[PDB]
Amino acid sequence: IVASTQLPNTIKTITNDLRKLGLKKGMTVIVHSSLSSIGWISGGAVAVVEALMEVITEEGTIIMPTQSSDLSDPKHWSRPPVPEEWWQIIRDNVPAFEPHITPTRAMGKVVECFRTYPNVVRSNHPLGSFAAWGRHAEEITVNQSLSMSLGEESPLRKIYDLDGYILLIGVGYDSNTSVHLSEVRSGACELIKVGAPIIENGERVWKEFVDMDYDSDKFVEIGVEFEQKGTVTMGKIGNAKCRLMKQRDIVDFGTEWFRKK
Amino acid sequence: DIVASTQLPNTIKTITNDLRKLGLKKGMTVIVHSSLSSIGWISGGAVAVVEALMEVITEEGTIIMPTQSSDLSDPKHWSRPPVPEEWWQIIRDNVPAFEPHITPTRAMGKVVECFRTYPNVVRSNHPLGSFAAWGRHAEEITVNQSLSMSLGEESPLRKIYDLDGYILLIGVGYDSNTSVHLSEVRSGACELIKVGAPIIENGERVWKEFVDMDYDSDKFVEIGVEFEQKGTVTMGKIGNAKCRLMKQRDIVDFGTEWFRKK
Repeated sequence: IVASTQLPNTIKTITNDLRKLGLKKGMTVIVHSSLSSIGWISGGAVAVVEALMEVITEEGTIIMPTQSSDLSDPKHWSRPPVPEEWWQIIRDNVPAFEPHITPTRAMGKVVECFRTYPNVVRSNHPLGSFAAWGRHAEEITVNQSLSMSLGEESPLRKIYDLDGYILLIGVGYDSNTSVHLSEVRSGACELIKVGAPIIENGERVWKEFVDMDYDSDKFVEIGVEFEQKGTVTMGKIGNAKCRLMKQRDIVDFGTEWFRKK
Repeated sequence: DIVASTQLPNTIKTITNDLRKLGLKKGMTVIVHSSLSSIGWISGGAVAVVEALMEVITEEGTIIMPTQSSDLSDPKHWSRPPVPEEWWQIIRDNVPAFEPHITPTRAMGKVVECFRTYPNVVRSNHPLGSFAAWGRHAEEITVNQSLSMSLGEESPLRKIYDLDGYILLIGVGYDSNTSVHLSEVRSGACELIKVGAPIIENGERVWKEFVDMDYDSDKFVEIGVEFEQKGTVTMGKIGNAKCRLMKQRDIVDFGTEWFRKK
């Protein structure tokens, strides 16, 4: 990242970049990131978390998805998949989700760092959890539904209700979790029978439930079109191409988009 | 891939069994070094490994892992790669302070990253050379780690030595065997250098200068090969991983004499 960078990215410079882009105090923002994309950072992930906190403050709210899809029913694993003989073994053995414990997958280093921070709170979903910090942290994360995990009873809906923002740091619309709310609303996806391990009555139980067969693959196309409207702000955090936008704007657009096929 | 090279999944159960086979047991004091991937496909990944270790050792024993955060070091000593000199002071002025709850590890692995965030896990207070521990002696092991001579007589390594603890290598070699650094200290194997790191001092960030040995784990592989001729290391597998269980005092003492003899 070194060659790609003039002078170090720091907490300070990131805070600059953030405010430049339009972030400020008191804002409600869900954040999606690629650490590497920014360039060389003095402090790495910590520096990004710290800068985000410094801009937003305790008076605002930072959210990130903390997915742990590796806890899911492997019959549904299509990349990569695993031998079918492995399936029951998995169901019988994979350890239970616990918010204060279970690592994320495919979320990134900023997320992993964020998750561990003091006063960060994580929702209680074994597969599709979110973490949050600040004013509306609890409100956003509490009482996530097991079934329809990214639906109307989810952190996505809470953010919507709050007229929050989405920030993409060096990632694409396919990383844009909120658009899953669009899939839900539009009924864009088949319902599937799923499973995951949870703690019930202080013991591990493999829980069967129902959710949408979420597919972000389609989100890239959606975002392009969405961006024709011209309501997405853009700038750089270090080397990172960033986008800032209203969650409601994109979610509404998405829902509509899906309805039209 | 990891998938391809695995027959059936590794689980908490299978790992536990493998551990017990190797000789890990309830109430033992053990420092663990690991490569997650070496094991093969694991249902639960890093969590499974941690849970297995805890299941075997229990709270009546102690698990320790190094939680090094070398990224906090003075970029003056940096070679992998080096950074422009102009950067150095910018770094010293801006790199965030070590905080045991927050600061990620580097080059320790996913098992460590998981372990260090578990409830009841405690981490020592060194901005570069910290250790995390769980169970009976976790506190004793982790407290009052010296800033200078970080891996010496006033460190977790010494504490493990005193407890006559064990070392488990999971799919890693002696270059990862942190305890041999205590051999370096004891034999005067390395030059003393001026180092620095960012710490919270009086609730305020501070670039703190201190002295430590120019530790070099590159010599440890040679040491380990000679050591093993003694036949005091138990070898076995966890899944696909080649593993080693040994007494910490055995290798530390051997290493000390090794360095002295040159």
